[PDB]
Amino acid sequence: QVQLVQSGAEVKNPGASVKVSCKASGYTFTDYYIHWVRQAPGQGLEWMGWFNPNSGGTNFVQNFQGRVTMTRDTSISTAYMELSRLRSDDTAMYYCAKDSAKTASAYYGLNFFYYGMDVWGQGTTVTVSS
Amino acid sequence: YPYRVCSMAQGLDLIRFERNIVCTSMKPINEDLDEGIMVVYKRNICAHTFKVRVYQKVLTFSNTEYVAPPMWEIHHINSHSQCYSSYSRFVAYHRDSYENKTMQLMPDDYSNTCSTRYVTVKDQNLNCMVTITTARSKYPYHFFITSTGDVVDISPFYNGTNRNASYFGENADKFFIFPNYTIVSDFGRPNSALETHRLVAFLERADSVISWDIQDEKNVTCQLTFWEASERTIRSEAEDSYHFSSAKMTATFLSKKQEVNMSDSALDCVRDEAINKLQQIFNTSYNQTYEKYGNVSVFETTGGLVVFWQGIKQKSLVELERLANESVHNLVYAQLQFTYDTLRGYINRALAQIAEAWCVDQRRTLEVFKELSKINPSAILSAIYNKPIAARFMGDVLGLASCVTINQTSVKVLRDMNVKESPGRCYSRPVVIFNFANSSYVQYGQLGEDNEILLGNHRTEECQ
Amino acid sequence: PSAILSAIYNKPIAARFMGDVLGLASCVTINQTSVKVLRDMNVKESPGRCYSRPVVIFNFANSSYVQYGQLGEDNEILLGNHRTEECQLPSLKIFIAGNSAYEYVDYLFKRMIDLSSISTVDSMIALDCDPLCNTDF
Amino acid sequence: GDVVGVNTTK
Amino acid sequence: QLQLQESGPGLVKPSETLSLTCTVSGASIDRSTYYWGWIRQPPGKGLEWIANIYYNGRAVYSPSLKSRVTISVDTSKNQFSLKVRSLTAADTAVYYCATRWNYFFDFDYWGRGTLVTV
Amino acid sequence: SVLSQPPSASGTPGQRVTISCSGSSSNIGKNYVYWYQQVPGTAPKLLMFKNNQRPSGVPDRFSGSKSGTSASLAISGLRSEDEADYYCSAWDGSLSRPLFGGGTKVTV
Amino acid sequence: QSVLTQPPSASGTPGQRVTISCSGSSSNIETNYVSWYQQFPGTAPKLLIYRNNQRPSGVPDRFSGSKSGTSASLAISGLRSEDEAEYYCGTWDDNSWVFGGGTKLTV
Ligand SMILES: *[C@@H]1O[C@H](CO)[C@@H](O[C@@H]2O[C@H](CO)[C@@H](O[C@@H]3O[C@H](CO)[C@@H](O)[C@H](O)[C@@H]3O)[C@H](O)[C@H]2NC(C)=O)[C@H](O)[C@H]1NC(C)=O
Ligand SMILES: *[C@@H]1O[C@H](CO)[C@@H](O[C@@H]2O[C@H](CO)[C@@H](O)[C@H](O)[C@H]2NC(C)=O)[C@H](O)[C@H]1NC(C)=O
Ligand SMILES: *[C@@H]1O[C@H](CO)[C@@H](O[C@@H]2O[C@H](CO)[C@@H](O)[C@H](O)[C@H]2NC(C)=O)[C@H](O)[C@H]1NC(C)=O
Ligand SMILES: *[C@@H]1O[C@H](CO)[C@@H](O)[C@H](O)[C@H]1NC(C)=O
Ligand SMILES: *[C@@H]1O[C@H](CO)[C@@H](O)[C@H](O)[C@H]1NC(C)=O
Ligand SMILES: *[C@@H]1O[C@H](CO)[C@@H](O)[C@H](O)[C@H]1NC(C)=O
Ligand SMILES: *[C@@H]1O[C@H](CO)[C@@H](O)[C@H](O)[C@H]1NC(C)=O
Ligand SMILES: *[C@@H]1O[C@H](CO)[C@@H](O)[C@H](O)[C@H]1NC(C)=O
Repeated sequence: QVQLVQSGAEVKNPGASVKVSCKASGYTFTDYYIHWVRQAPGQGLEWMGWFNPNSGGTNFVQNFQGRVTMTRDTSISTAYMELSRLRSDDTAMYYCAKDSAKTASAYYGLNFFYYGMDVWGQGTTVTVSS
Repeated sequence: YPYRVCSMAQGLDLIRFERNIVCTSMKPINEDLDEGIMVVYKRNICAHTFKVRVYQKVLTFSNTEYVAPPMWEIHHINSHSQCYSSYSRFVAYHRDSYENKTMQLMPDDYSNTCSTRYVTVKDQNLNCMVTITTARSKYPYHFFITSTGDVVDISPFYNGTNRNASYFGENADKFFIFPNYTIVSDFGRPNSALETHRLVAFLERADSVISWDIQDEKNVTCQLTFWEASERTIRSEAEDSYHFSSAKMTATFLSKKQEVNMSDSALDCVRDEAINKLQQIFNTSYNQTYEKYGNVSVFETTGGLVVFWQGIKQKSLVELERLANESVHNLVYAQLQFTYDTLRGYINRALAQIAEAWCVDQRRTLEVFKELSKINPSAILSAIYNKPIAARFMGDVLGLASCVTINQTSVKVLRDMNVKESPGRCYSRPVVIFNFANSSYVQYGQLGEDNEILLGNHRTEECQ
Repeated sequence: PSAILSAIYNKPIAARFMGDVLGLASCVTINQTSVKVLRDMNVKESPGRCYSRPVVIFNFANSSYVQYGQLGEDNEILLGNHRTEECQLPSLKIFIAGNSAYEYVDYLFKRMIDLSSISTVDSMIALDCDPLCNTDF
Repeated sequence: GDVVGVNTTK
Repeated sequence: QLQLQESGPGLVKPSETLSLTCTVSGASIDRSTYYWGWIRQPPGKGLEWIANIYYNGRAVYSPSLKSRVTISVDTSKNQFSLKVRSLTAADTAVYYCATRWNYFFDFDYWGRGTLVTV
Repeated sequence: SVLSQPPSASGTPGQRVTISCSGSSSNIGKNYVYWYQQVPGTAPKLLMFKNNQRPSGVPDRFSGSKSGTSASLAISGLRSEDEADYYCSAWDGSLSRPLFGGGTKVTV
Repeated sequence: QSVLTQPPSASGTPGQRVTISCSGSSSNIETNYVSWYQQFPGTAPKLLIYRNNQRPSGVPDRFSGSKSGTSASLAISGLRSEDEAEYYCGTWDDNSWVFGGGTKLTV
């Protein structure tokens, strides 16, 4: 089945960087856009941004635009999101999700559009404390 | 419509009718439609055409054996525009000769705008001949067919270092690529301006040597052909669809709301052109009264078209009036703008419905064209494409034909349309005597329509 | 009449010409895997006459008696008097059934033809490709 | 001799 | 995509014959493939070309190894084989199957080295 | 722009409960509304895609509806596993962004 | 066979220009085209220069081939840590192929 696996719990210090991994299975990793979503403990979902595994394209909210580095490995079919400049409010659960939007058509590469995050990752708990 | 003889391209240029007109009526009467400029490109189906050279020697004993000149003789032809007076396999010469002298190539005046030909002995025995002619290759460019009908299983873009991204299927021992090869501009000139070509490829056929200049695919081939630009385009947005309509067009386009990456390599040969076309339409039509809304968005239509879109929004009525020339006055202008926008949206919705009204009529006329193309395919295809097109009926397909212009003054129409060879049968159209260009053998054909000359089995009927 | 009525009503309709009227016809689906197209379109029973469209062997559903009809358009199988014409050699016809096209050269089956090798007429866009030029031959 | 047809839906 | 994989034995006695076979994938050994050759490389030393064979069986051997090396081709199975005879400890080497694929190139496509220990 | 939905909902087994989601002229006004479940301590799960279509493995209890710039999810039969957080999401074209709702906690 | 003479090792600092020679003979390296292969330890050789002074697509401009009479040369400009490899000069002698001794390079 289509499945996404995410790294385990991580504890850091304010000012560090966390590289969360997202491994794809059961589907072609580079054929669908990846969403990165966050939820604070006891708070609703917050959409961090989107990543294109086929071209490396990435867009994030202004709160994460300058602090998120996106890398990929198609051989491992694994994406990596590195969040730098950690703060006390960055402790949260991070999810990687698969969109129904494809990264390319039969002839041309396609731009991002939202068609629903049908498949979700297991989540990763990132704790930040002094 | 000059007097011409149109012959079918060996069964190669096939075309057929298909029910490819699909009508989908938009349901919502939503009236906040976008306005903008649109340019539409179509996928390029036409074959890439490139010039090739065909080197041959001719042995006559009328059997007319054709043979491949030796590669050193090919180099002589390409460098000096000269050919040696002998061929060896044991040895043969021009009639009653033994000289093995060099010979200067001269134009064959019997040759046309295709297969321009050069010979050493103008005898229209042994002769040496060089034909320069077209060749076509369709995507994927893994083989090409020359106008003389020879098929070569080599990519026209295989440059000797990219067989992973190209194809080579001919005999390896008979293929030779030459960097910086020097060829003369005109073989028929005693002294011509030599020209260097980056990579020239040669292939030794059985009866020929075929040469072509290898070029860069991405630099010479473009998979998108510009169809048409619409200046007044309206667009209605659904939950997962953009629907484009134009008042001057009878066709509406439908696409998903996801856009195409404009920085994609497949758009490299049309990006700047399309962008400048959009910019030109703005400058000449909307620079003063409108403003650009958003950037250029590229969409892929459900039918396969590629759309470059520039949204435009008209300036406020205050600005329009100032170009043509307090809170309560701001409210008055806000009410004027609201009224104007409401009625303009009503107009745009009406225009979109009018544009959608054409689809059923176009589909039914397509079926009419398909039915009529069995009787006169040339006339129907000429009406569709708005250009003189000759076609032949081939069952469920049509074959495109190419027309050779004849003398135009040798056309003599016979006075007696009765078939003398068979009493009771009469010709449907009058018989014509005509002559081909630079030729004298009188030919007998039948008069067609639009000055066309028909050949083959004459159309006959009962003498009613 | 069938093509015209299908265009008018926007649905597959079979009709027959009956002078000043048309008769609507009803279609029976056949096996769909028993359709064998004959290779020789020349009328062996009468030299000089050739079939207009290729002859088909087919079988009705739940049935085994082989039937001989003629291939029509839109996968239709024709029955009755076969359409014939004069064998105007040279000949080169291409007949489409299913996702496949059959070349007949001189009223004899030559080869299969990929449908992708045949362009479709586009009336909305109407962009044409130039054919191979001729050289007074 | 014969050659074999191919299915279609509509 | 000229995949090229060797199928040689890892351990061989210092006697009789070493048989190596190279299989082609993604293409075929046909009239448009130039030559298909074998190269040895003793561990820690330089390369050494052994022999070439064409699609029609026309083969050329190195002057030193011509007597002790046979080469054959099987276009039906898209393979070609080296047989090395009268083996010695000095025949211990990595063996690479290689070929000429592009026109300008000489040895552009290499296989995966089969270490043979004699 | 934001998506507004009630913070919590309540009911009893066999009852019907409805979650509402409000948008704007953009987002819900012109786009589909995707409904995600989330059981506490687990990852979110897509309940409803497009307006009212539903994936495999989702019970028929959950019926989605769209009207203007508003959406609703009706849970009928409200079983003991239906207590969870429910989020509505929509594509905002003005922001060019997926927008989530505030989340409605069905407690049953 | 007539093995082409080639230095057994060469070295340079990062950013330095390194030269690798290949002597050969008039009948082998002066007439036929010279190719250069770059092989990293434990991996099959990779074509680096195919003709006398022509680079395959994707071989950096840092590498240049040349010929002078019989002596062929490779030069690596702006040497990098990932240039530590064995470079082999190879060409035909008489309907037969011969490689060089292989210059192992150390940065
Ligand atoms: C007529 O005269 C010409 C020269 O005046 C003769 O041409 C020569 O033909 C020989 C072969 O018969 C060519 O040798 C070839 O050389 C190439 C390399 O250039 C090599 O690849 C071939 O295998 C072959 O050895 C020779 O080059 C050529 N002379 C030139 C090009 O100047 C021709 O043979 C004479 N023919 C008769 C019937 O007397
Ligand atoms: C559209 O395609 C272009 C390339 O054609 C993508 O540009 C890449 O963007 C990533 C992320 O910034 C860079 O790391 C790459 O170097 C870029 N490639 C090139 C060739 O410039 C662009 O991101 C694509 N857009 C989307 C939305 O996927
Ligand atoms: C032969 O053709 C190939 C393409 O098939 C050329 O490779 C391209 O070269 C240009 C210029 O260096 C690069 O920008 C492209 O990225 C290359 N593409 C590929 C797919 O290799 C090659 O340069 C050509 N060779 C010669 C000698 O002209
Ligand atoms: C062809 O000419 C160009 C320009 O002089 C040159 O760079 C190139 O090296 C030449 N070809 C070969 C194979 O050397
Ligand atoms: C239109 O005008 C703009 C500047 O306003 C210019 O950049 C663009 O090139 C022009 N387009 C033309 C002249 O086609
Ligand atoms: C249009 O392009 C500009 C850069 O030229 C960019 O800043 C802007 O955000 C783009 N438009 C939209 C709607 O994002
Ligand atoms: C065309 O016909 C005219 C009139 O007969 C004749 O004078 C002329 O030479 C012809 N041109 C050719 C055959 O090229
Ligand atoms: C249809 O034809 C196939 C293939 O000949 C045959 O196996 C099958 O039984 C037929 N079905 C009928 C006659 O109902």
